[PDB]
Amino acid sequence: MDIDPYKEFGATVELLSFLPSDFFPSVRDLLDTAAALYRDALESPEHCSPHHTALRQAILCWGDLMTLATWVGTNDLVVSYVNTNVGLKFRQLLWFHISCLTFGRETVLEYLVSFGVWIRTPPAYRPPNAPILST
Amino acid sequence: MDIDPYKEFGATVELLSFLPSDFFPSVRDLLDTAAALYRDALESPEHCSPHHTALRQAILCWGDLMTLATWVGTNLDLVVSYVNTNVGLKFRQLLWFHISCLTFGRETVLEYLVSFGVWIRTPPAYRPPNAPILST
Amino acid sequence: MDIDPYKEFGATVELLSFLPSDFFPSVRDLLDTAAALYRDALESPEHCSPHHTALRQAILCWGDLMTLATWVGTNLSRDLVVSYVNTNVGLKFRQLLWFHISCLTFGRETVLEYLVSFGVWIRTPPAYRPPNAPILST
Amino acid sequence: MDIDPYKEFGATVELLSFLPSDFFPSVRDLLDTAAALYRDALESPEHCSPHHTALRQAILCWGDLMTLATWVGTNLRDLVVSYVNTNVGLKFRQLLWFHISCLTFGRETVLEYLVSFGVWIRTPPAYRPPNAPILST
Amino acid sequence: MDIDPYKEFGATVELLSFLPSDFFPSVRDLLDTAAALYRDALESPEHCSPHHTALRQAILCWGDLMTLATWVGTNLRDLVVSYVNTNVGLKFRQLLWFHISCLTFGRETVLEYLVSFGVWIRTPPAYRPPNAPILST
Amino acid sequence: MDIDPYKEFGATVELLSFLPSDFFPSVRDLLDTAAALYRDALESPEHCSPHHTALRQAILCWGDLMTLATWVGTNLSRDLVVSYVNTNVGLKFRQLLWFHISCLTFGRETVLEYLVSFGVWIRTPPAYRPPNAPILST
Repeated sequence: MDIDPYKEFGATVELLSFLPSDFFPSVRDLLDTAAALYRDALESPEHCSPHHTALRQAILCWGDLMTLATWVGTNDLVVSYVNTNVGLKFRQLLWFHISCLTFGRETVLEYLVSFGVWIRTPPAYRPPNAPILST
Repeated sequence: MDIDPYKEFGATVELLSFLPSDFFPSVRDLLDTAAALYRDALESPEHCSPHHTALRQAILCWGDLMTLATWVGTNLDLVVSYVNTNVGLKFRQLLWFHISCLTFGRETVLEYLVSFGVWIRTPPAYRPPNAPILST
Repeated sequence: MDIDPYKEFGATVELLSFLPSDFFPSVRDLLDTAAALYRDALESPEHCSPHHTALRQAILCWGDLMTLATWVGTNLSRDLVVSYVNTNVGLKFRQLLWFHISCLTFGRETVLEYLVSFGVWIRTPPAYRPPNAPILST
Repeated sequence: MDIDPYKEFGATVELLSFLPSDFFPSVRDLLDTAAALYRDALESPEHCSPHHTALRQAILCWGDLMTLATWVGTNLRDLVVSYVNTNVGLKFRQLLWFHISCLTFGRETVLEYLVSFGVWIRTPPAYRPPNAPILST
Repeated sequence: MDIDPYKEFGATVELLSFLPSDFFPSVRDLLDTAAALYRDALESPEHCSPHHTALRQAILCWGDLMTLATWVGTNLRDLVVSYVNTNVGLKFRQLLWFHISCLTFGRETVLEYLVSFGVWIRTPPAYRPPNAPILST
Repeated sequence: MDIDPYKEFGATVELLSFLPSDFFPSVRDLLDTAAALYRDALESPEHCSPHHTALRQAILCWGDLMTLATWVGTNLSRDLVVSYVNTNVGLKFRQLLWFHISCLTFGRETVLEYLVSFGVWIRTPPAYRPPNAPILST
């Protein structure tokens, strides 16, 4: 029953939980990114790639969690849960789905492998720069 | 922001709000239905269709909501009979428009809503005595 | 002056009196049919038809009569006043809402042939007539 | 059911907000105008253009307003009478005026009537000459 | 940083000194004009001409003036309020009016509007007929 | 109405919020950049670009806001008033000054690709990110 959300795009959840927790940018920083960058691509009535569609259904859900966040939190422990346990795994989608349209789906799948050998190296002789998706 | 989930799939949220809210099948039936017809299709690494990848980014979201709902249900009328009132209606039709789509074709599903749409508002003294169904 | 709303489109004002009062769907049940599957052809910058001329002016009246009728219950025996909008003046207006919507799903050649056949099923009294209603199709 | 009255015919409903509510003639004048101008072009069993197709729909939707205000005025008062003249339903005074010139002077010149008016109606009366452009013929 | 507002578009800033400061309409009218005229031609993701390219830059530079005068008026008064209407910053009332007619009537006819006005505005009122040339359509 | 100053030129108002407050040069340090090497393309009788449309109207605002702000210190707690022009309302306005100047030295195709790459360097928190700043070049 556990349906992989990521098997369409090379990675798995543990190619995606491969990275640490707070390394992913915040949802307010990311939901304001796709509306900034890919505004006309999302509003368009054409499915212009299969990679665009899975980015769309997440944007309903963060609006759907806020339909559950405020409307339950109005009637100091729920707010801590929306950022850490379901929220962090929900925060994964926005970085991974935007970036494969940023610089390439195969680019982001190659982004992870160099990142782990950078970051699972302990701070004794970790190189000073991190690999970043470049121009 | 203003991203409705149907501009790429022919309908609107207005087009699916034409049906009465009770007509949609209940969610735990569709969980088996989504588990029925696409076991080796949803897990398969080939993305089948844009209709197919959206259900896979629907069952992950519906699992996240009831994750919190039972989680907040075990620490505090309040939750499950509460969340299934105002926004628990649309995640039925988010699923049902997708699970029924590529079983018969998107044009089959949209013309179904035309024919079943005109069938339900006309009074029963003059409509066809049955509703149409999914044929082919 | 004496201008019937159907003289161009092959009907008359008298042709729709064969249609009984319970044939048509309810107004609020029918007003969203233009909102159902006619959203493009009502809001395209080009008219898709002469039918979408009048149908675009169909809702334009209902956006004023009920706007008046909402104003009635604020400032005006009022139990019959707002219901009369739904009773007799609207019964002509419900005919206006259905017929233009009836075209684009079926064809105006279809609906004009439909009301001829529907007429004889209700011109004929219920002493000897088939109770199965003639449905609308191709 | 947000359908603008004019998405099909050039102007938009924001564009008719240039016109003040003191510019339009009385509604009984335009019916007598449209009867005198296009008696043959409204009882006609055919349309040549959509511009005099919607004209009968306003006439069909003005007759019920005369029907209702007389019905609600002789069965119920001057507030409703002073309503129907200068209500939110000045729209039918608006709707009748726009479709007269589109048939009589083309859809093109009606937009050539209004934009010139918007410059003339907003410019202050210190330099605003009493020679407002009435329509070319 | 002496950049004239108009070296690119025909007229010069000395040429707009013909126009008196009582001729221009109120600034709230032109925003409602430009929204009604060119809602589609300002939210557009492309430019067809530079004349409605600078129109959004005035709208971007009028919103801060509404922002600042409200901010400096609700945190500090009527002198600053009577400033921003008839200050040295009537320039944004000037800048908005010039770019409306260039898109709506061509860059050519805007110069065909102003030179005729300069003859009419300087000729004394003994022979100065109240029929000042409003724009051709 | 709601008109962002970048909808044509491939950016948004939200895209520049990734740029921090200390990225941009100081206003008086940047206002002469148009006076530096753009004197011809600001004062040519023909516009050299759609970029020099807005950039010619860039200084036109700063010739009025500071003209207002100079008038503030004459006739108007005034320690914060003129500084607020340099603090928050100007921070949008400093973005307007740099971006059009950013084009003609580099290309608008260059700068739009620049802010995408600059965004991820500041979307990423300083727990794990390279401290060498991505400079602007070809």
